[PDB]
Amino acid sequence: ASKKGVGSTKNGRDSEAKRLGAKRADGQFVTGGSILYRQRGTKIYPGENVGRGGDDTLFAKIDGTVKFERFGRDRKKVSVYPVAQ
RNA sequence: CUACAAGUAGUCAGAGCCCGUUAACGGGUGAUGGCGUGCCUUUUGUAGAAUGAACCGGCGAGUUACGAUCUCGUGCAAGGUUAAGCAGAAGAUGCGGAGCCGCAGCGAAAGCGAGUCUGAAUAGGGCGCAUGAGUACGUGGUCGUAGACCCGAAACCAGGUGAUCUACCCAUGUCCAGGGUGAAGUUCAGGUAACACUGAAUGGAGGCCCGAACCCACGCACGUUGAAAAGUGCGGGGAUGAGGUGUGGGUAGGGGUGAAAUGCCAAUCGAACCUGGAGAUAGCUGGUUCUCUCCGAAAUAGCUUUAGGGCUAGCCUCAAGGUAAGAGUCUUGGAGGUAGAGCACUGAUUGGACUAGGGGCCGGUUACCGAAUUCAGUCAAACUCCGAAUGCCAAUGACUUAUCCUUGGGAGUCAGACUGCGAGUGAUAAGAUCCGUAGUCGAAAGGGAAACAGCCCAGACCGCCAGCUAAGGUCCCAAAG
RNA sequence: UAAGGAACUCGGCAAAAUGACCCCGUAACUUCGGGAGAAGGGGUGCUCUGUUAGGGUGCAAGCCCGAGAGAGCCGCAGUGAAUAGGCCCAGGCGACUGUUUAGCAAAAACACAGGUCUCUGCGAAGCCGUAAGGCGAAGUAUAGGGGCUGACGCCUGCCCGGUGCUGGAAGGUUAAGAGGAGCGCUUAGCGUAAGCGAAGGUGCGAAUUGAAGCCCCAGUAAACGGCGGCCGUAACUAUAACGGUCCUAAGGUAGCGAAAUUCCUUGUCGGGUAAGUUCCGACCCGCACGAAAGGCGCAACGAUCUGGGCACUGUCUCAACGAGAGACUCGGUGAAAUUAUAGUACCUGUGAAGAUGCAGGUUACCCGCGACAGGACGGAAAGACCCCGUGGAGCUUUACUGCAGCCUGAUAUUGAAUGUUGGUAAUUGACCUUCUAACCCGCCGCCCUUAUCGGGCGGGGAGACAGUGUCAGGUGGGCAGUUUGACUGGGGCGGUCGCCUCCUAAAAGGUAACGGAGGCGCCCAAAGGUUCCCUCAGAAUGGUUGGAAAUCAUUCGCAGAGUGUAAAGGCACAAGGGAGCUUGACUGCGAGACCUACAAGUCGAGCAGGGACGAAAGUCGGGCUUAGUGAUCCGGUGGUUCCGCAUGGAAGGGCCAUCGCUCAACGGAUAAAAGCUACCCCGGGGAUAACAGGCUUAUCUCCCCCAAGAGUCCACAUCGACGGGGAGGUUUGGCACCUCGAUGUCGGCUCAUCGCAUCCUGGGGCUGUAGUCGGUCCCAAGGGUUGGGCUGUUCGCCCAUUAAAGCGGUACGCGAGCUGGGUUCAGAACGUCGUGAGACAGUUCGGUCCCUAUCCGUCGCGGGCGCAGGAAAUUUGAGAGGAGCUGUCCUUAGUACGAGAGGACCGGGAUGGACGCACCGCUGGUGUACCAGUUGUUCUGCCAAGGGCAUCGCUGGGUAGCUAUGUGCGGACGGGAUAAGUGCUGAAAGCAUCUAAGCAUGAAGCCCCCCUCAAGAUGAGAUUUCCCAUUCCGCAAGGAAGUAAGAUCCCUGAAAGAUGAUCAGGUUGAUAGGUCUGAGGUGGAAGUGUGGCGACACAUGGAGCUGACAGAUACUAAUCGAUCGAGGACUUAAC
RNA sequence: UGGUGGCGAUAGCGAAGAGGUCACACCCGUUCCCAUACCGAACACGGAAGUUAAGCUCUUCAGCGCCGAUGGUAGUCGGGGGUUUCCCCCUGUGAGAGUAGGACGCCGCCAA
RNA sequence: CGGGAAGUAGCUCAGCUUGGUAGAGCACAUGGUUUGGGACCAUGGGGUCGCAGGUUCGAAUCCUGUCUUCCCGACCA
RNA sequence: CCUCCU
Ligand SMILES: [K+]
Ligand SMILES: [K+]
Ligand SMILES: [K+]
Ligand SMILES: [K+]
Ligand SMILES: [K+]
Ligand SMILES: [K+]
Ligand SMILES: [K+]
Ligand SMILES: [K+]
Ligand SMILES: [K+]
Ligand SMILES: [K+]
Ligand SMILES: [K+]
Ligand SMILES: [K+]
Ligand SMILES: [K+]
Ligand SMILES: [K+]
Ligand SMILES: [K+]
Ligand SMILES: [K+]
Ligand SMILES: [K+]
Ligand SMILES: [K+]
Ligand SMILES: [K+]
Ligand SMILES: [K+]
Ligand SMILES: [K+]
Ligand SMILES: [K+]
Ligand SMILES: [K+]
Ligand SMILES: [Mg+2]
Ligand SMILES: [Mg+2]
Ligand SMILES: [Mg+2]
Ligand SMILES: [Mg+2]
Ligand SMILES: [Mg+2]
Ligand SMILES: [Mg+2]
Ligand SMILES: [Mg+2]
Ligand SMILES: [Mg+2]
Ligand SMILES: [Mg+2]
Ligand SMILES: [Mg+2]
Ligand SMILES: [Mg+2]
Ligand SMILES: [Mg+2]
Ligand SMILES: [Mg+2]
Ligand SMILES: [Mg+2]
Ligand SMILES: [Mg+2]
Ligand SMILES: [Mg+2]
Ligand SMILES: [Mg+2]
Ligand SMILES: [Mg+2]
Ligand SMILES: [Mg+2]
Ligand SMILES: [Mg+2]
Ligand SMILES: [Mg+2]
Ligand SMILES: [Mg+2]
Ligand SMILES: [Mg+2]
Ligand SMILES: [Mg+2]
Ligand SMILES: [Mg+2]
Ligand SMILES: [Mg+2]
Ligand SMILES: [Mg+2]
Ligand SMILES: [Mg+2]
Ligand SMILES: [Mg+2]
Ligand SMILES: [Mg+2]
Ligand SMILES: [Mg+2]
Ligand SMILES: [Mg+2]
Ligand SMILES: [Mg+2]
Ligand SMILES: [Mg+2]
Ligand SMILES: [Mg+2]
Ligand SMILES: [Mg+2]
Ligand SMILES: [Mg+2]
Ligand SMILES: [Mg+2]
Ligand SMILES: [Mg+2]
Ligand SMILES: [Mg+2]
Ligand SMILES: [Mg+2]
Ligand SMILES: [Mg+2]
Ligand SMILES: [Mg+2]
Ligand SMILES: [Mg+2]
Ligand SMILES: [Mg+2]
Ligand SMILES: [Mg+2]
Ligand SMILES: [Mg+2]
Ligand SMILES: [Mg+2]
Ligand SMILES: [Mg+2]
Ligand SMILES: [Mg+2]
Ligand SMILES: [Mg+2]
Ligand SMILES: [Mg+2]
Ligand SMILES: [Mg+2]
Ligand SMILES: [Mg+2]
Ligand SMILES: [Mg+2]
Ligand SMILES: [Mg+2]
Ligand SMILES: [Mg+2]
Ligand SMILES: [Mg+2]
Ligand SMILES: [Mg+2]
Ligand SMILES: [Mg+2]
Ligand SMILES: [Mg+2]
Ligand SMILES: [Mg+2]
Ligand SMILES: [Mg+2]
Ligand SMILES: [Mg+2]
Ligand SMILES: [Mg+2]
Ligand SMILES: [Mg+2]
Ligand SMILES: [Mg+2]
Ligand SMILES: [Mg+2]
Ligand SMILES: [Mg+2]
Ligand SMILES: [Mg+2]
Ligand SMILES: [Mg+2]
Ligand SMILES: [Mg+2]
Ligand SMILES: [Mg+2]
Ligand SMILES: [Mg+2]
Ligand SMILES: [Mg+2]
Ligand SMILES: [Mg+2]
Ligand SMILES: [Mg+2]
Ligand SMILES: [Mg+2]
Ligand SMILES: [Mg+2]
Ligand SMILES: [Mg+2]
Ligand SMILES: [Mg+2]
Ligand SMILES: [Mg+2]
Ligand SMILES: [Mg+2]
Ligand SMILES: [Mg+2]
Ligand SMILES: [Mg+2]
Ligand SMILES: [Mg+2]
Ligand SMILES: [Mg+2]
Ligand SMILES: [Mg+2]
Repeated sequence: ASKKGVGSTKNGRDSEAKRLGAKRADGQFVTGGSILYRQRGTKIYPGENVGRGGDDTLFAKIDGTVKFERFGRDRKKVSVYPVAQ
């Protein structure tokens, strides 16, 4: 039984998935430090009491409630507001 | 009971006949009717045209020791406990405190100590304390070291036994009916100056010829649970030789011997045989024995000289805790770029208008192509000016439901299958392959789809000669139009 | 064994033929021997002459051997039986006789004589052994060992670059051992401390010295090996003697060549054949010949291989008969493999995808006996193939690591002199030479001593060498232990392996494939930090050089740019551009998060220390973000309020910092690793390949749609592009679902059976159908469908036929049916590849084919019971099987048709081929209890006549029976209904219209007709005839007994037969034997006579003899017996 | 008017007008602080002769851009069916495009 | 079918690996030399690197595709 | 080194 020779692919590579995106929900309580969003670039901007890390990670600078919110016409931010106290 | 019957041999229904018991809504037999593809192993899936068992009987597989750890029990408890040994029934027990564990941790260590280490630090942080139980013994679960659940290699090494078979050799014997051919040499004759050379006779060479014994083994047939573990029959080859054969001897296994085939070395040879190391090792195959109950998987991820193995995680179970932390639905908020769609970007692309420019044809002209621009029009996994349904993450109560988490003991699983839906690979093939998602099978019997793991309906604790329905059905087989 | 004679087959395998002696005669070729038993022919008994000639023995007598003749005699035949070469032509291979895989290979393999290379000066080399001791060899270069080649003949070219071997040693490099310049630790002592530091001890240690080897220089190919491209060129073309150029150590000479080598390939041409994939001869595009792994020849030789002839034949056409051994029946004895239990049908389907057992149907009374193998994926053997195992073993090597051996140095044993030449002016190393006294002697004499051992003594030789010990370097598949990855739509081979980005990815996250695309293993001292300022691509227009595009100016300008680098996400309050100052490209950390099996990975506000920039606010722990990397162990370097084995130190460790991995197979097995196995083995797998099956149908085969064209015209007679749609499931595949505790695998043979897509024959439509022929389509599966050459072949080509030479399925139908050529083990060889061991759907020569049938199934044959009494016959036919083919000639008619050429339908008739049934009168075959001839020997005493054995001894005939090649006969003639087709009438639809109502016609096909079986046809049928209603038990229901008609046991047998069965008979009986008479067969008995010297001939006499054949005849045997076998249920209806 | 904010361009472009004592500009200088990879252009320091031409402020406008329903349609969760590369049905949900329409600014605080 | 290697002037070859320059021999052309050829001497010219696309400021050179011509492989069944 | 044919 004859078997035709076959070629090869020059593809077959991919990097590890980086588990990007939202890490806390709108309206969820977070502690200071909590990563809110992982991203390349600013898909979402740091709002009130939120920071942008060296790799564009958005994180809560205080304890409080996460609010994702429209930032002008085209953009989005995420903010953390203190609880009513 | 049985000669018109289609048989995993029963089971349920059932006359007839024959009986009469541990006296029971009894026993034997069984015309006929319905249903019904053994058991085990291994599998995605086995009635399997895969595996195992002729039958019956007996025998035949998680053990024990010493350590570790957990649960349970008991004694004592900030303590607990003795070992060897001595005495004593091979005993209990008494003595024996050496030793061991615990009561304090932190640090690599010096060391400090309810703290300590890091650090320049009264900082912060790590591990501890505060947040207190151990220890001795026993049973049980599991682990470790031992053959460690049982059976099974091919092999490896050590020490031996074999050349009464066979290989070659050594010493010493012996065998080979018959027939043929006619080398050298010699003689004689011829022959020449001598020799050459010629003829005839003689002579008896030879891994010479034909052919019995003997040895061999070329062809065919037969035989193939044989007359025979290599033969017989008919033919065949050698048959004075590198011959056959007897007796007595020699060479021995990491070795001999080989006119060389890895041949032969006692029916064994790519390394003999026997015993031992030895219960070698086997991530492999097979097997692993009483019952019922409660619960009940996986066939995945990651890493692996890894891919049919393993480990951690996932999923199961048991206990103790926490406890109500889980889940469904409604409501509310949010992240996100798929389906669709669109052309705003990138790329592809059709027609018209339009010409820069190029090409045929004279700085001049053409049915030849044309960039841009413009009008209209198509398309896209790696296009997006847009953008759902769902799914996901949460919050908030409400209505409902009972899960959920932690710690510890014990696993198994890492071959999956098909079906529907969304993709890739393929040829928009495969009962194909590879993901995603739901189901069923696996591990699920019952009804339907003739039969038919995976489809449709539906989850078997038992009994009933009750009833209602599901899918699918209602002329007869075959319940109901 | 008729006729034939290789047609058989892979192949003349097997068989047949040949065969003794004497004589004649005998070719090519040759190594002059051979070839040769070449070939091809002739003779062959017996009698007499004849106790021949002649010979041996002997005094003779005699005995023995014995040609060659002549004359006869007999037979079918005289080596009368048994035993006893077939031969020839040509080629390959090996020169030859030998040898070999005990037990699948006898060969082309091995050996061989011969050649050559090479080593070896004798304690030889080589080999065995640790050594002693040995072999070598009681040999000595004309000898011995090793490698290669393989008689003989002619020959044996080129390359020394590589590798090996040999020689060389000027230099380089290199060990132990010498050597000890320095340095460290320690501490007497000295120092307020810090430090310094004598001596000693101790730990390191540089220069220098140091052999062989290696590098290096040469040589060597009958050492290992190797021995080229491209382009141009001649006055026809073609080809290029000739030239150019690149490369090499050198480019393959002679010879041979489609080959044991040639893929393409059945090369081409010639020969041989009717036909030749093989064979021989040529040619040369030598895939991939080639000169001692020899080249080319070659007489002789071969159980060698190949091709062709003569002879010969049962090899075959195509089979028939006979003998014996089994088989079969009876008596005796009596295993085995296998086995889940089996009351064990068929079809189609289903299903783990190929069912006795499942479904639905169809069929089937119960039990055997002889037979056959289709199935039980039959038995046998835990598949040798293939894969897998971090399983083995054997083998290889420039795999790794070792070891033996060998070489080389140092040092000990080991001493004495002499010069010479290096540090050190007198002391120590190196070197050369000499000595003798160690050591050695496989030298001599003497002694122990009857001794080729050993020892002693004395000579001689050699000599501080050698040998040996220790240490060291080199060499070293000679030997040893091992390694030699995984993924993978089987494995190998190719590719890949970690990290980053995108898509696939189904709008969270995640998500596979040997899916689709790309990047990375860095870079930057600014391309980092901060402060301040800024805006890009491109276009248009103007303008020196200057263009399409340099720099300048204006205008337009969400970015069409840029962002170190891939991509994505981002970025114009810039994250893009510019400038100033800087080093936060910080140290200690770090609430809390993300990610996650772990190990790791990511983000982080904030705190402290000390800074950079900024007036300040503030920002800064590298870079727009996301790659740019690697665990542990081990080791190095720096630091250190740590440890420091009595103490002080130190050595060494710890801790912090940091360095060394294409550990890239990137979670890294080791510091250190490649191959072959067809000599292979074990554990496993249908988890995974090869055969067959299944799914699929790309490919394949077939059929269609559209209709552009072709066809003068004309798409559609015929063909049909571009495109489109299917069917089938015979191809190659894809997939990997059954089977690896075995599903034997190509072709052929034997036996078929099915489909129809039809090859022929039958029936038709259309035709570019005049006729005869055809083309094309439709119906049709009844029957039929050849023998050869070549090749293992399927296929194909060819020869010759034929009505035709169909295509497919059935596990590529059929190996428990056969074969075994091929494929597919072990041997050997060629080309080729490989350093090698070895390897090749390349080739070549050779190479073990097991099984007693249980079940179903198939073919035959019995027994049982049934079929409302028991019997004997004859039957109907539900139903089943069989058969089913076709040519040629004559005639119609040279008619129809046609210019002619040619030449029919339809219809008559005759006769064949192939096939089948029966049968032996005919022709033949066979004919083992028939007749005859004949050889040898042996027996019946001898002669004569006979018997036995030699294949039935052989040879010539042959009866019955059984038989084909022999004879006879068959498929005839028709009905019925139909297919395609043709219609008639006829409307729907005023017409038309084969159809809707109605009515026909019409195939080798369907149902009959013809032949056979058939009532288990459980639906058990019918007709005719026979027996006759018994007895006893019983309430009857039943039961028992003896019988009738009839049958059987037993017996004689054959027309029957494995056995049963069947049939003819069983005494008023011709059943068989015998007997008698015949037929046929043989061919002329014995005895006697006559003739002849005799072998023999003739007569008596178509005699004698004669299995199975015919008739007759109770002479013999079928004796006497016994056994079995009805008394007929009930109901209803008509009588 | 000026400053300074918040709100998705409904705020923007573009077009046509109107306005300036003060305020905001342009404007006029380079002695000084400071400045230009050259340039007092800009930045900086100073001034007030001029001017609303431009910026700025205020009107008007729907050409471009922006915002944008309702209905319908595509798609689709769930449930069924079929002639199954795909399609249909039913209770939900529901775009994009297109369009009606909106829109040439809305809301602060301070100073004058 | 799978894997390689080439492709540069008329012909044969370098250059490619390292991006910036198109070389070399023979041939060709012109002159000289010769009675005339040949040889010899002197002096010149000739591609845009197979084709297409890409990366780059820039491609014979780096990347891809394609075409042509060679070479190797196609094993176990 | 060569020197077309008659
Ligand atoms: K039953
Ligand atoms: K099996
Ligand atoms: K602390
Ligand atoms: K306790
Ligand atoms: K155990
Ligand atoms: K051996
Ligand atoms: K699925
Ligand atoms: K041999
Ligand atoms: K032949
Ligand atoms: K021969
Ligand atoms: K099965
Ligand atoms: K059978
Ligand atoms: K496959
Ligand atoms: K690895
Ligand atoms: K098969
Ligand atoms: K069709
Ligand atoms: K198998
Ligand atoms: K067989
Ligand atoms: K069989
Ligand atoms: K059976
Ligand atoms: K006859
Ligand atoms: K009957
Ligand atoms: K007579
Ligand atoms: Mg095949
Ligand atoms: Mg960074
Ligand atoms: Mg019946
Ligand atoms: Mg019955
Ligand atoms: Mg059935
Ligand atoms: Mg399976
Ligand atoms: Mg098994
Ligand atoms: Mg069994
Ligand atoms: Mg060993
Ligand atoms: Mg012995
Ligand atoms: Mg002996
Ligand atoms: Mg002889
Ligand atoms: Mg002989
Ligand atoms: Mg014999
Ligand atoms: Mg043996
Ligand atoms: Mg052991
Ligand atoms: Mg449960
Ligand atoms: Mg394994
Ligand atoms: Mg686990
Ligand atoms: Mg779409
Ligand atoms: Mg799966
Ligand atoms: Mg599948
Ligand atoms: Mg399972
Ligand atoms: Mg079920
Ligand atoms: Mg059922
Ligand atoms: Mg099951
Ligand atoms: Mg009913
Ligand atoms: Mg004959
Ligand atoms: Mg004859
Ligand atoms: Mg033949
Ligand atoms: Mg034949
Ligand atoms: Mg023969
Ligand atoms: Mg020979
Ligand atoms: Mg011989
Ligand atoms: Mg043998
Ligand atoms: Mg032998
Ligand atoms: Mg043999
Ligand atoms: Mg010796
Ligand atoms: Mg000797
Ligand atoms: Mg040889
Ligand atoms: Mg030879
Ligand atoms: Mg030579
Ligand atoms: Mg050769
Ligand atoms: Mg040679
Ligand atoms: Mg089943
Ligand atoms: Mg099926
Ligand atoms: Mg079936
Ligand atoms: Mg079975
Ligand atoms: Mg079997
Ligand atoms: Mg079986
Ligand atoms: Mg096996
Ligand atoms: Mg084998
Ligand atoms: Mg080895
Ligand atoms: Mg070992
Ligand atoms: Mg593998
Ligand atoms: Mg593969
Ligand atoms: Mg590879
Ligand atoms: Mg999703
Ligand atoms: Mg996602
Ligand atoms: Mg280690
Ligand atoms: Mg000390
Ligand atoms: Mg790895
Ligand atoms: Mg590893
Ligand atoms: Mg071999
Ligand atoms: Mg061998
Ligand atoms: Mg095996
Ligand atoms: Mg399978
Ligand atoms: Mg197959
Ligand atoms: Mg099968
Ligand atoms: Mg699969
Ligand atoms: Mg089996
Ligand atoms: Mg047909
Ligand atoms: Mg096939
Ligand atoms: Mg077959
Ligand atoms: Mg068979
Ligand atoms: Mg064979
Ligand atoms: Mg070679
Ligand atoms: Mg092979
Ligand atoms: Mg080959
Ligand atoms: Mg009938
Ligand atoms: Mg007769
Ligand atoms: Mg006859
Ligand atoms: Mg006589
Ligand atoms: Mg006798
Ligand atoms: Mg005798
Ligand atoms: Mg009857
Ligand atoms: Mg008689
Ligand atoms: Mg809308």
